[PDB]
Amino acid sequence: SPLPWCPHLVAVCPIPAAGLDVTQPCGDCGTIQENWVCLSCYQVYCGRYINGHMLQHHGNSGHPLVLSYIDLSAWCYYCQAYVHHQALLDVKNIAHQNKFG
Ligand SMILES: O=C(O)Cc1nc2ccccc2s1
Ligand SMILES: [Zn+2]
Ligand SMILES: [Zn+2]
Ligand SMILES: [Zn+2]
Repeated sequence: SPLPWCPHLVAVCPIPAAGLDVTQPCGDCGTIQENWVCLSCYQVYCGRYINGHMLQHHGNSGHPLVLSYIDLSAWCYYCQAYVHHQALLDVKNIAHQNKFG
């Protein structure tokens, strides 16, 4: 199981009314692969196995929680764990609808 809570959920911000684009490329390198969306500022950056731009974004912003456009899991960089909680349901559901129809 993911953690059912973490102390950084307070930093999850409202979903833009434009919604989410799960095909959006990395804002730095432009890769289509292994992207995440930041649940604070909604910038999109690639995962550790591509060029690590989301980890970089965490480092330079301190934003805690990011959502995978592969599997809709949410990672907290501070807790170094996956987290699931009702505060993430709306954003996960919006991503699921955009990804899968
Ligand atoms: O790729 C990323 O930037 C986010 C993630 N970092 C890790 C590190 C270890 C285990 C799972 C994850 S998910
Ligand atoms: Zn990148
Ligand atoms: Zn951010
Ligand atoms: Zn956390």
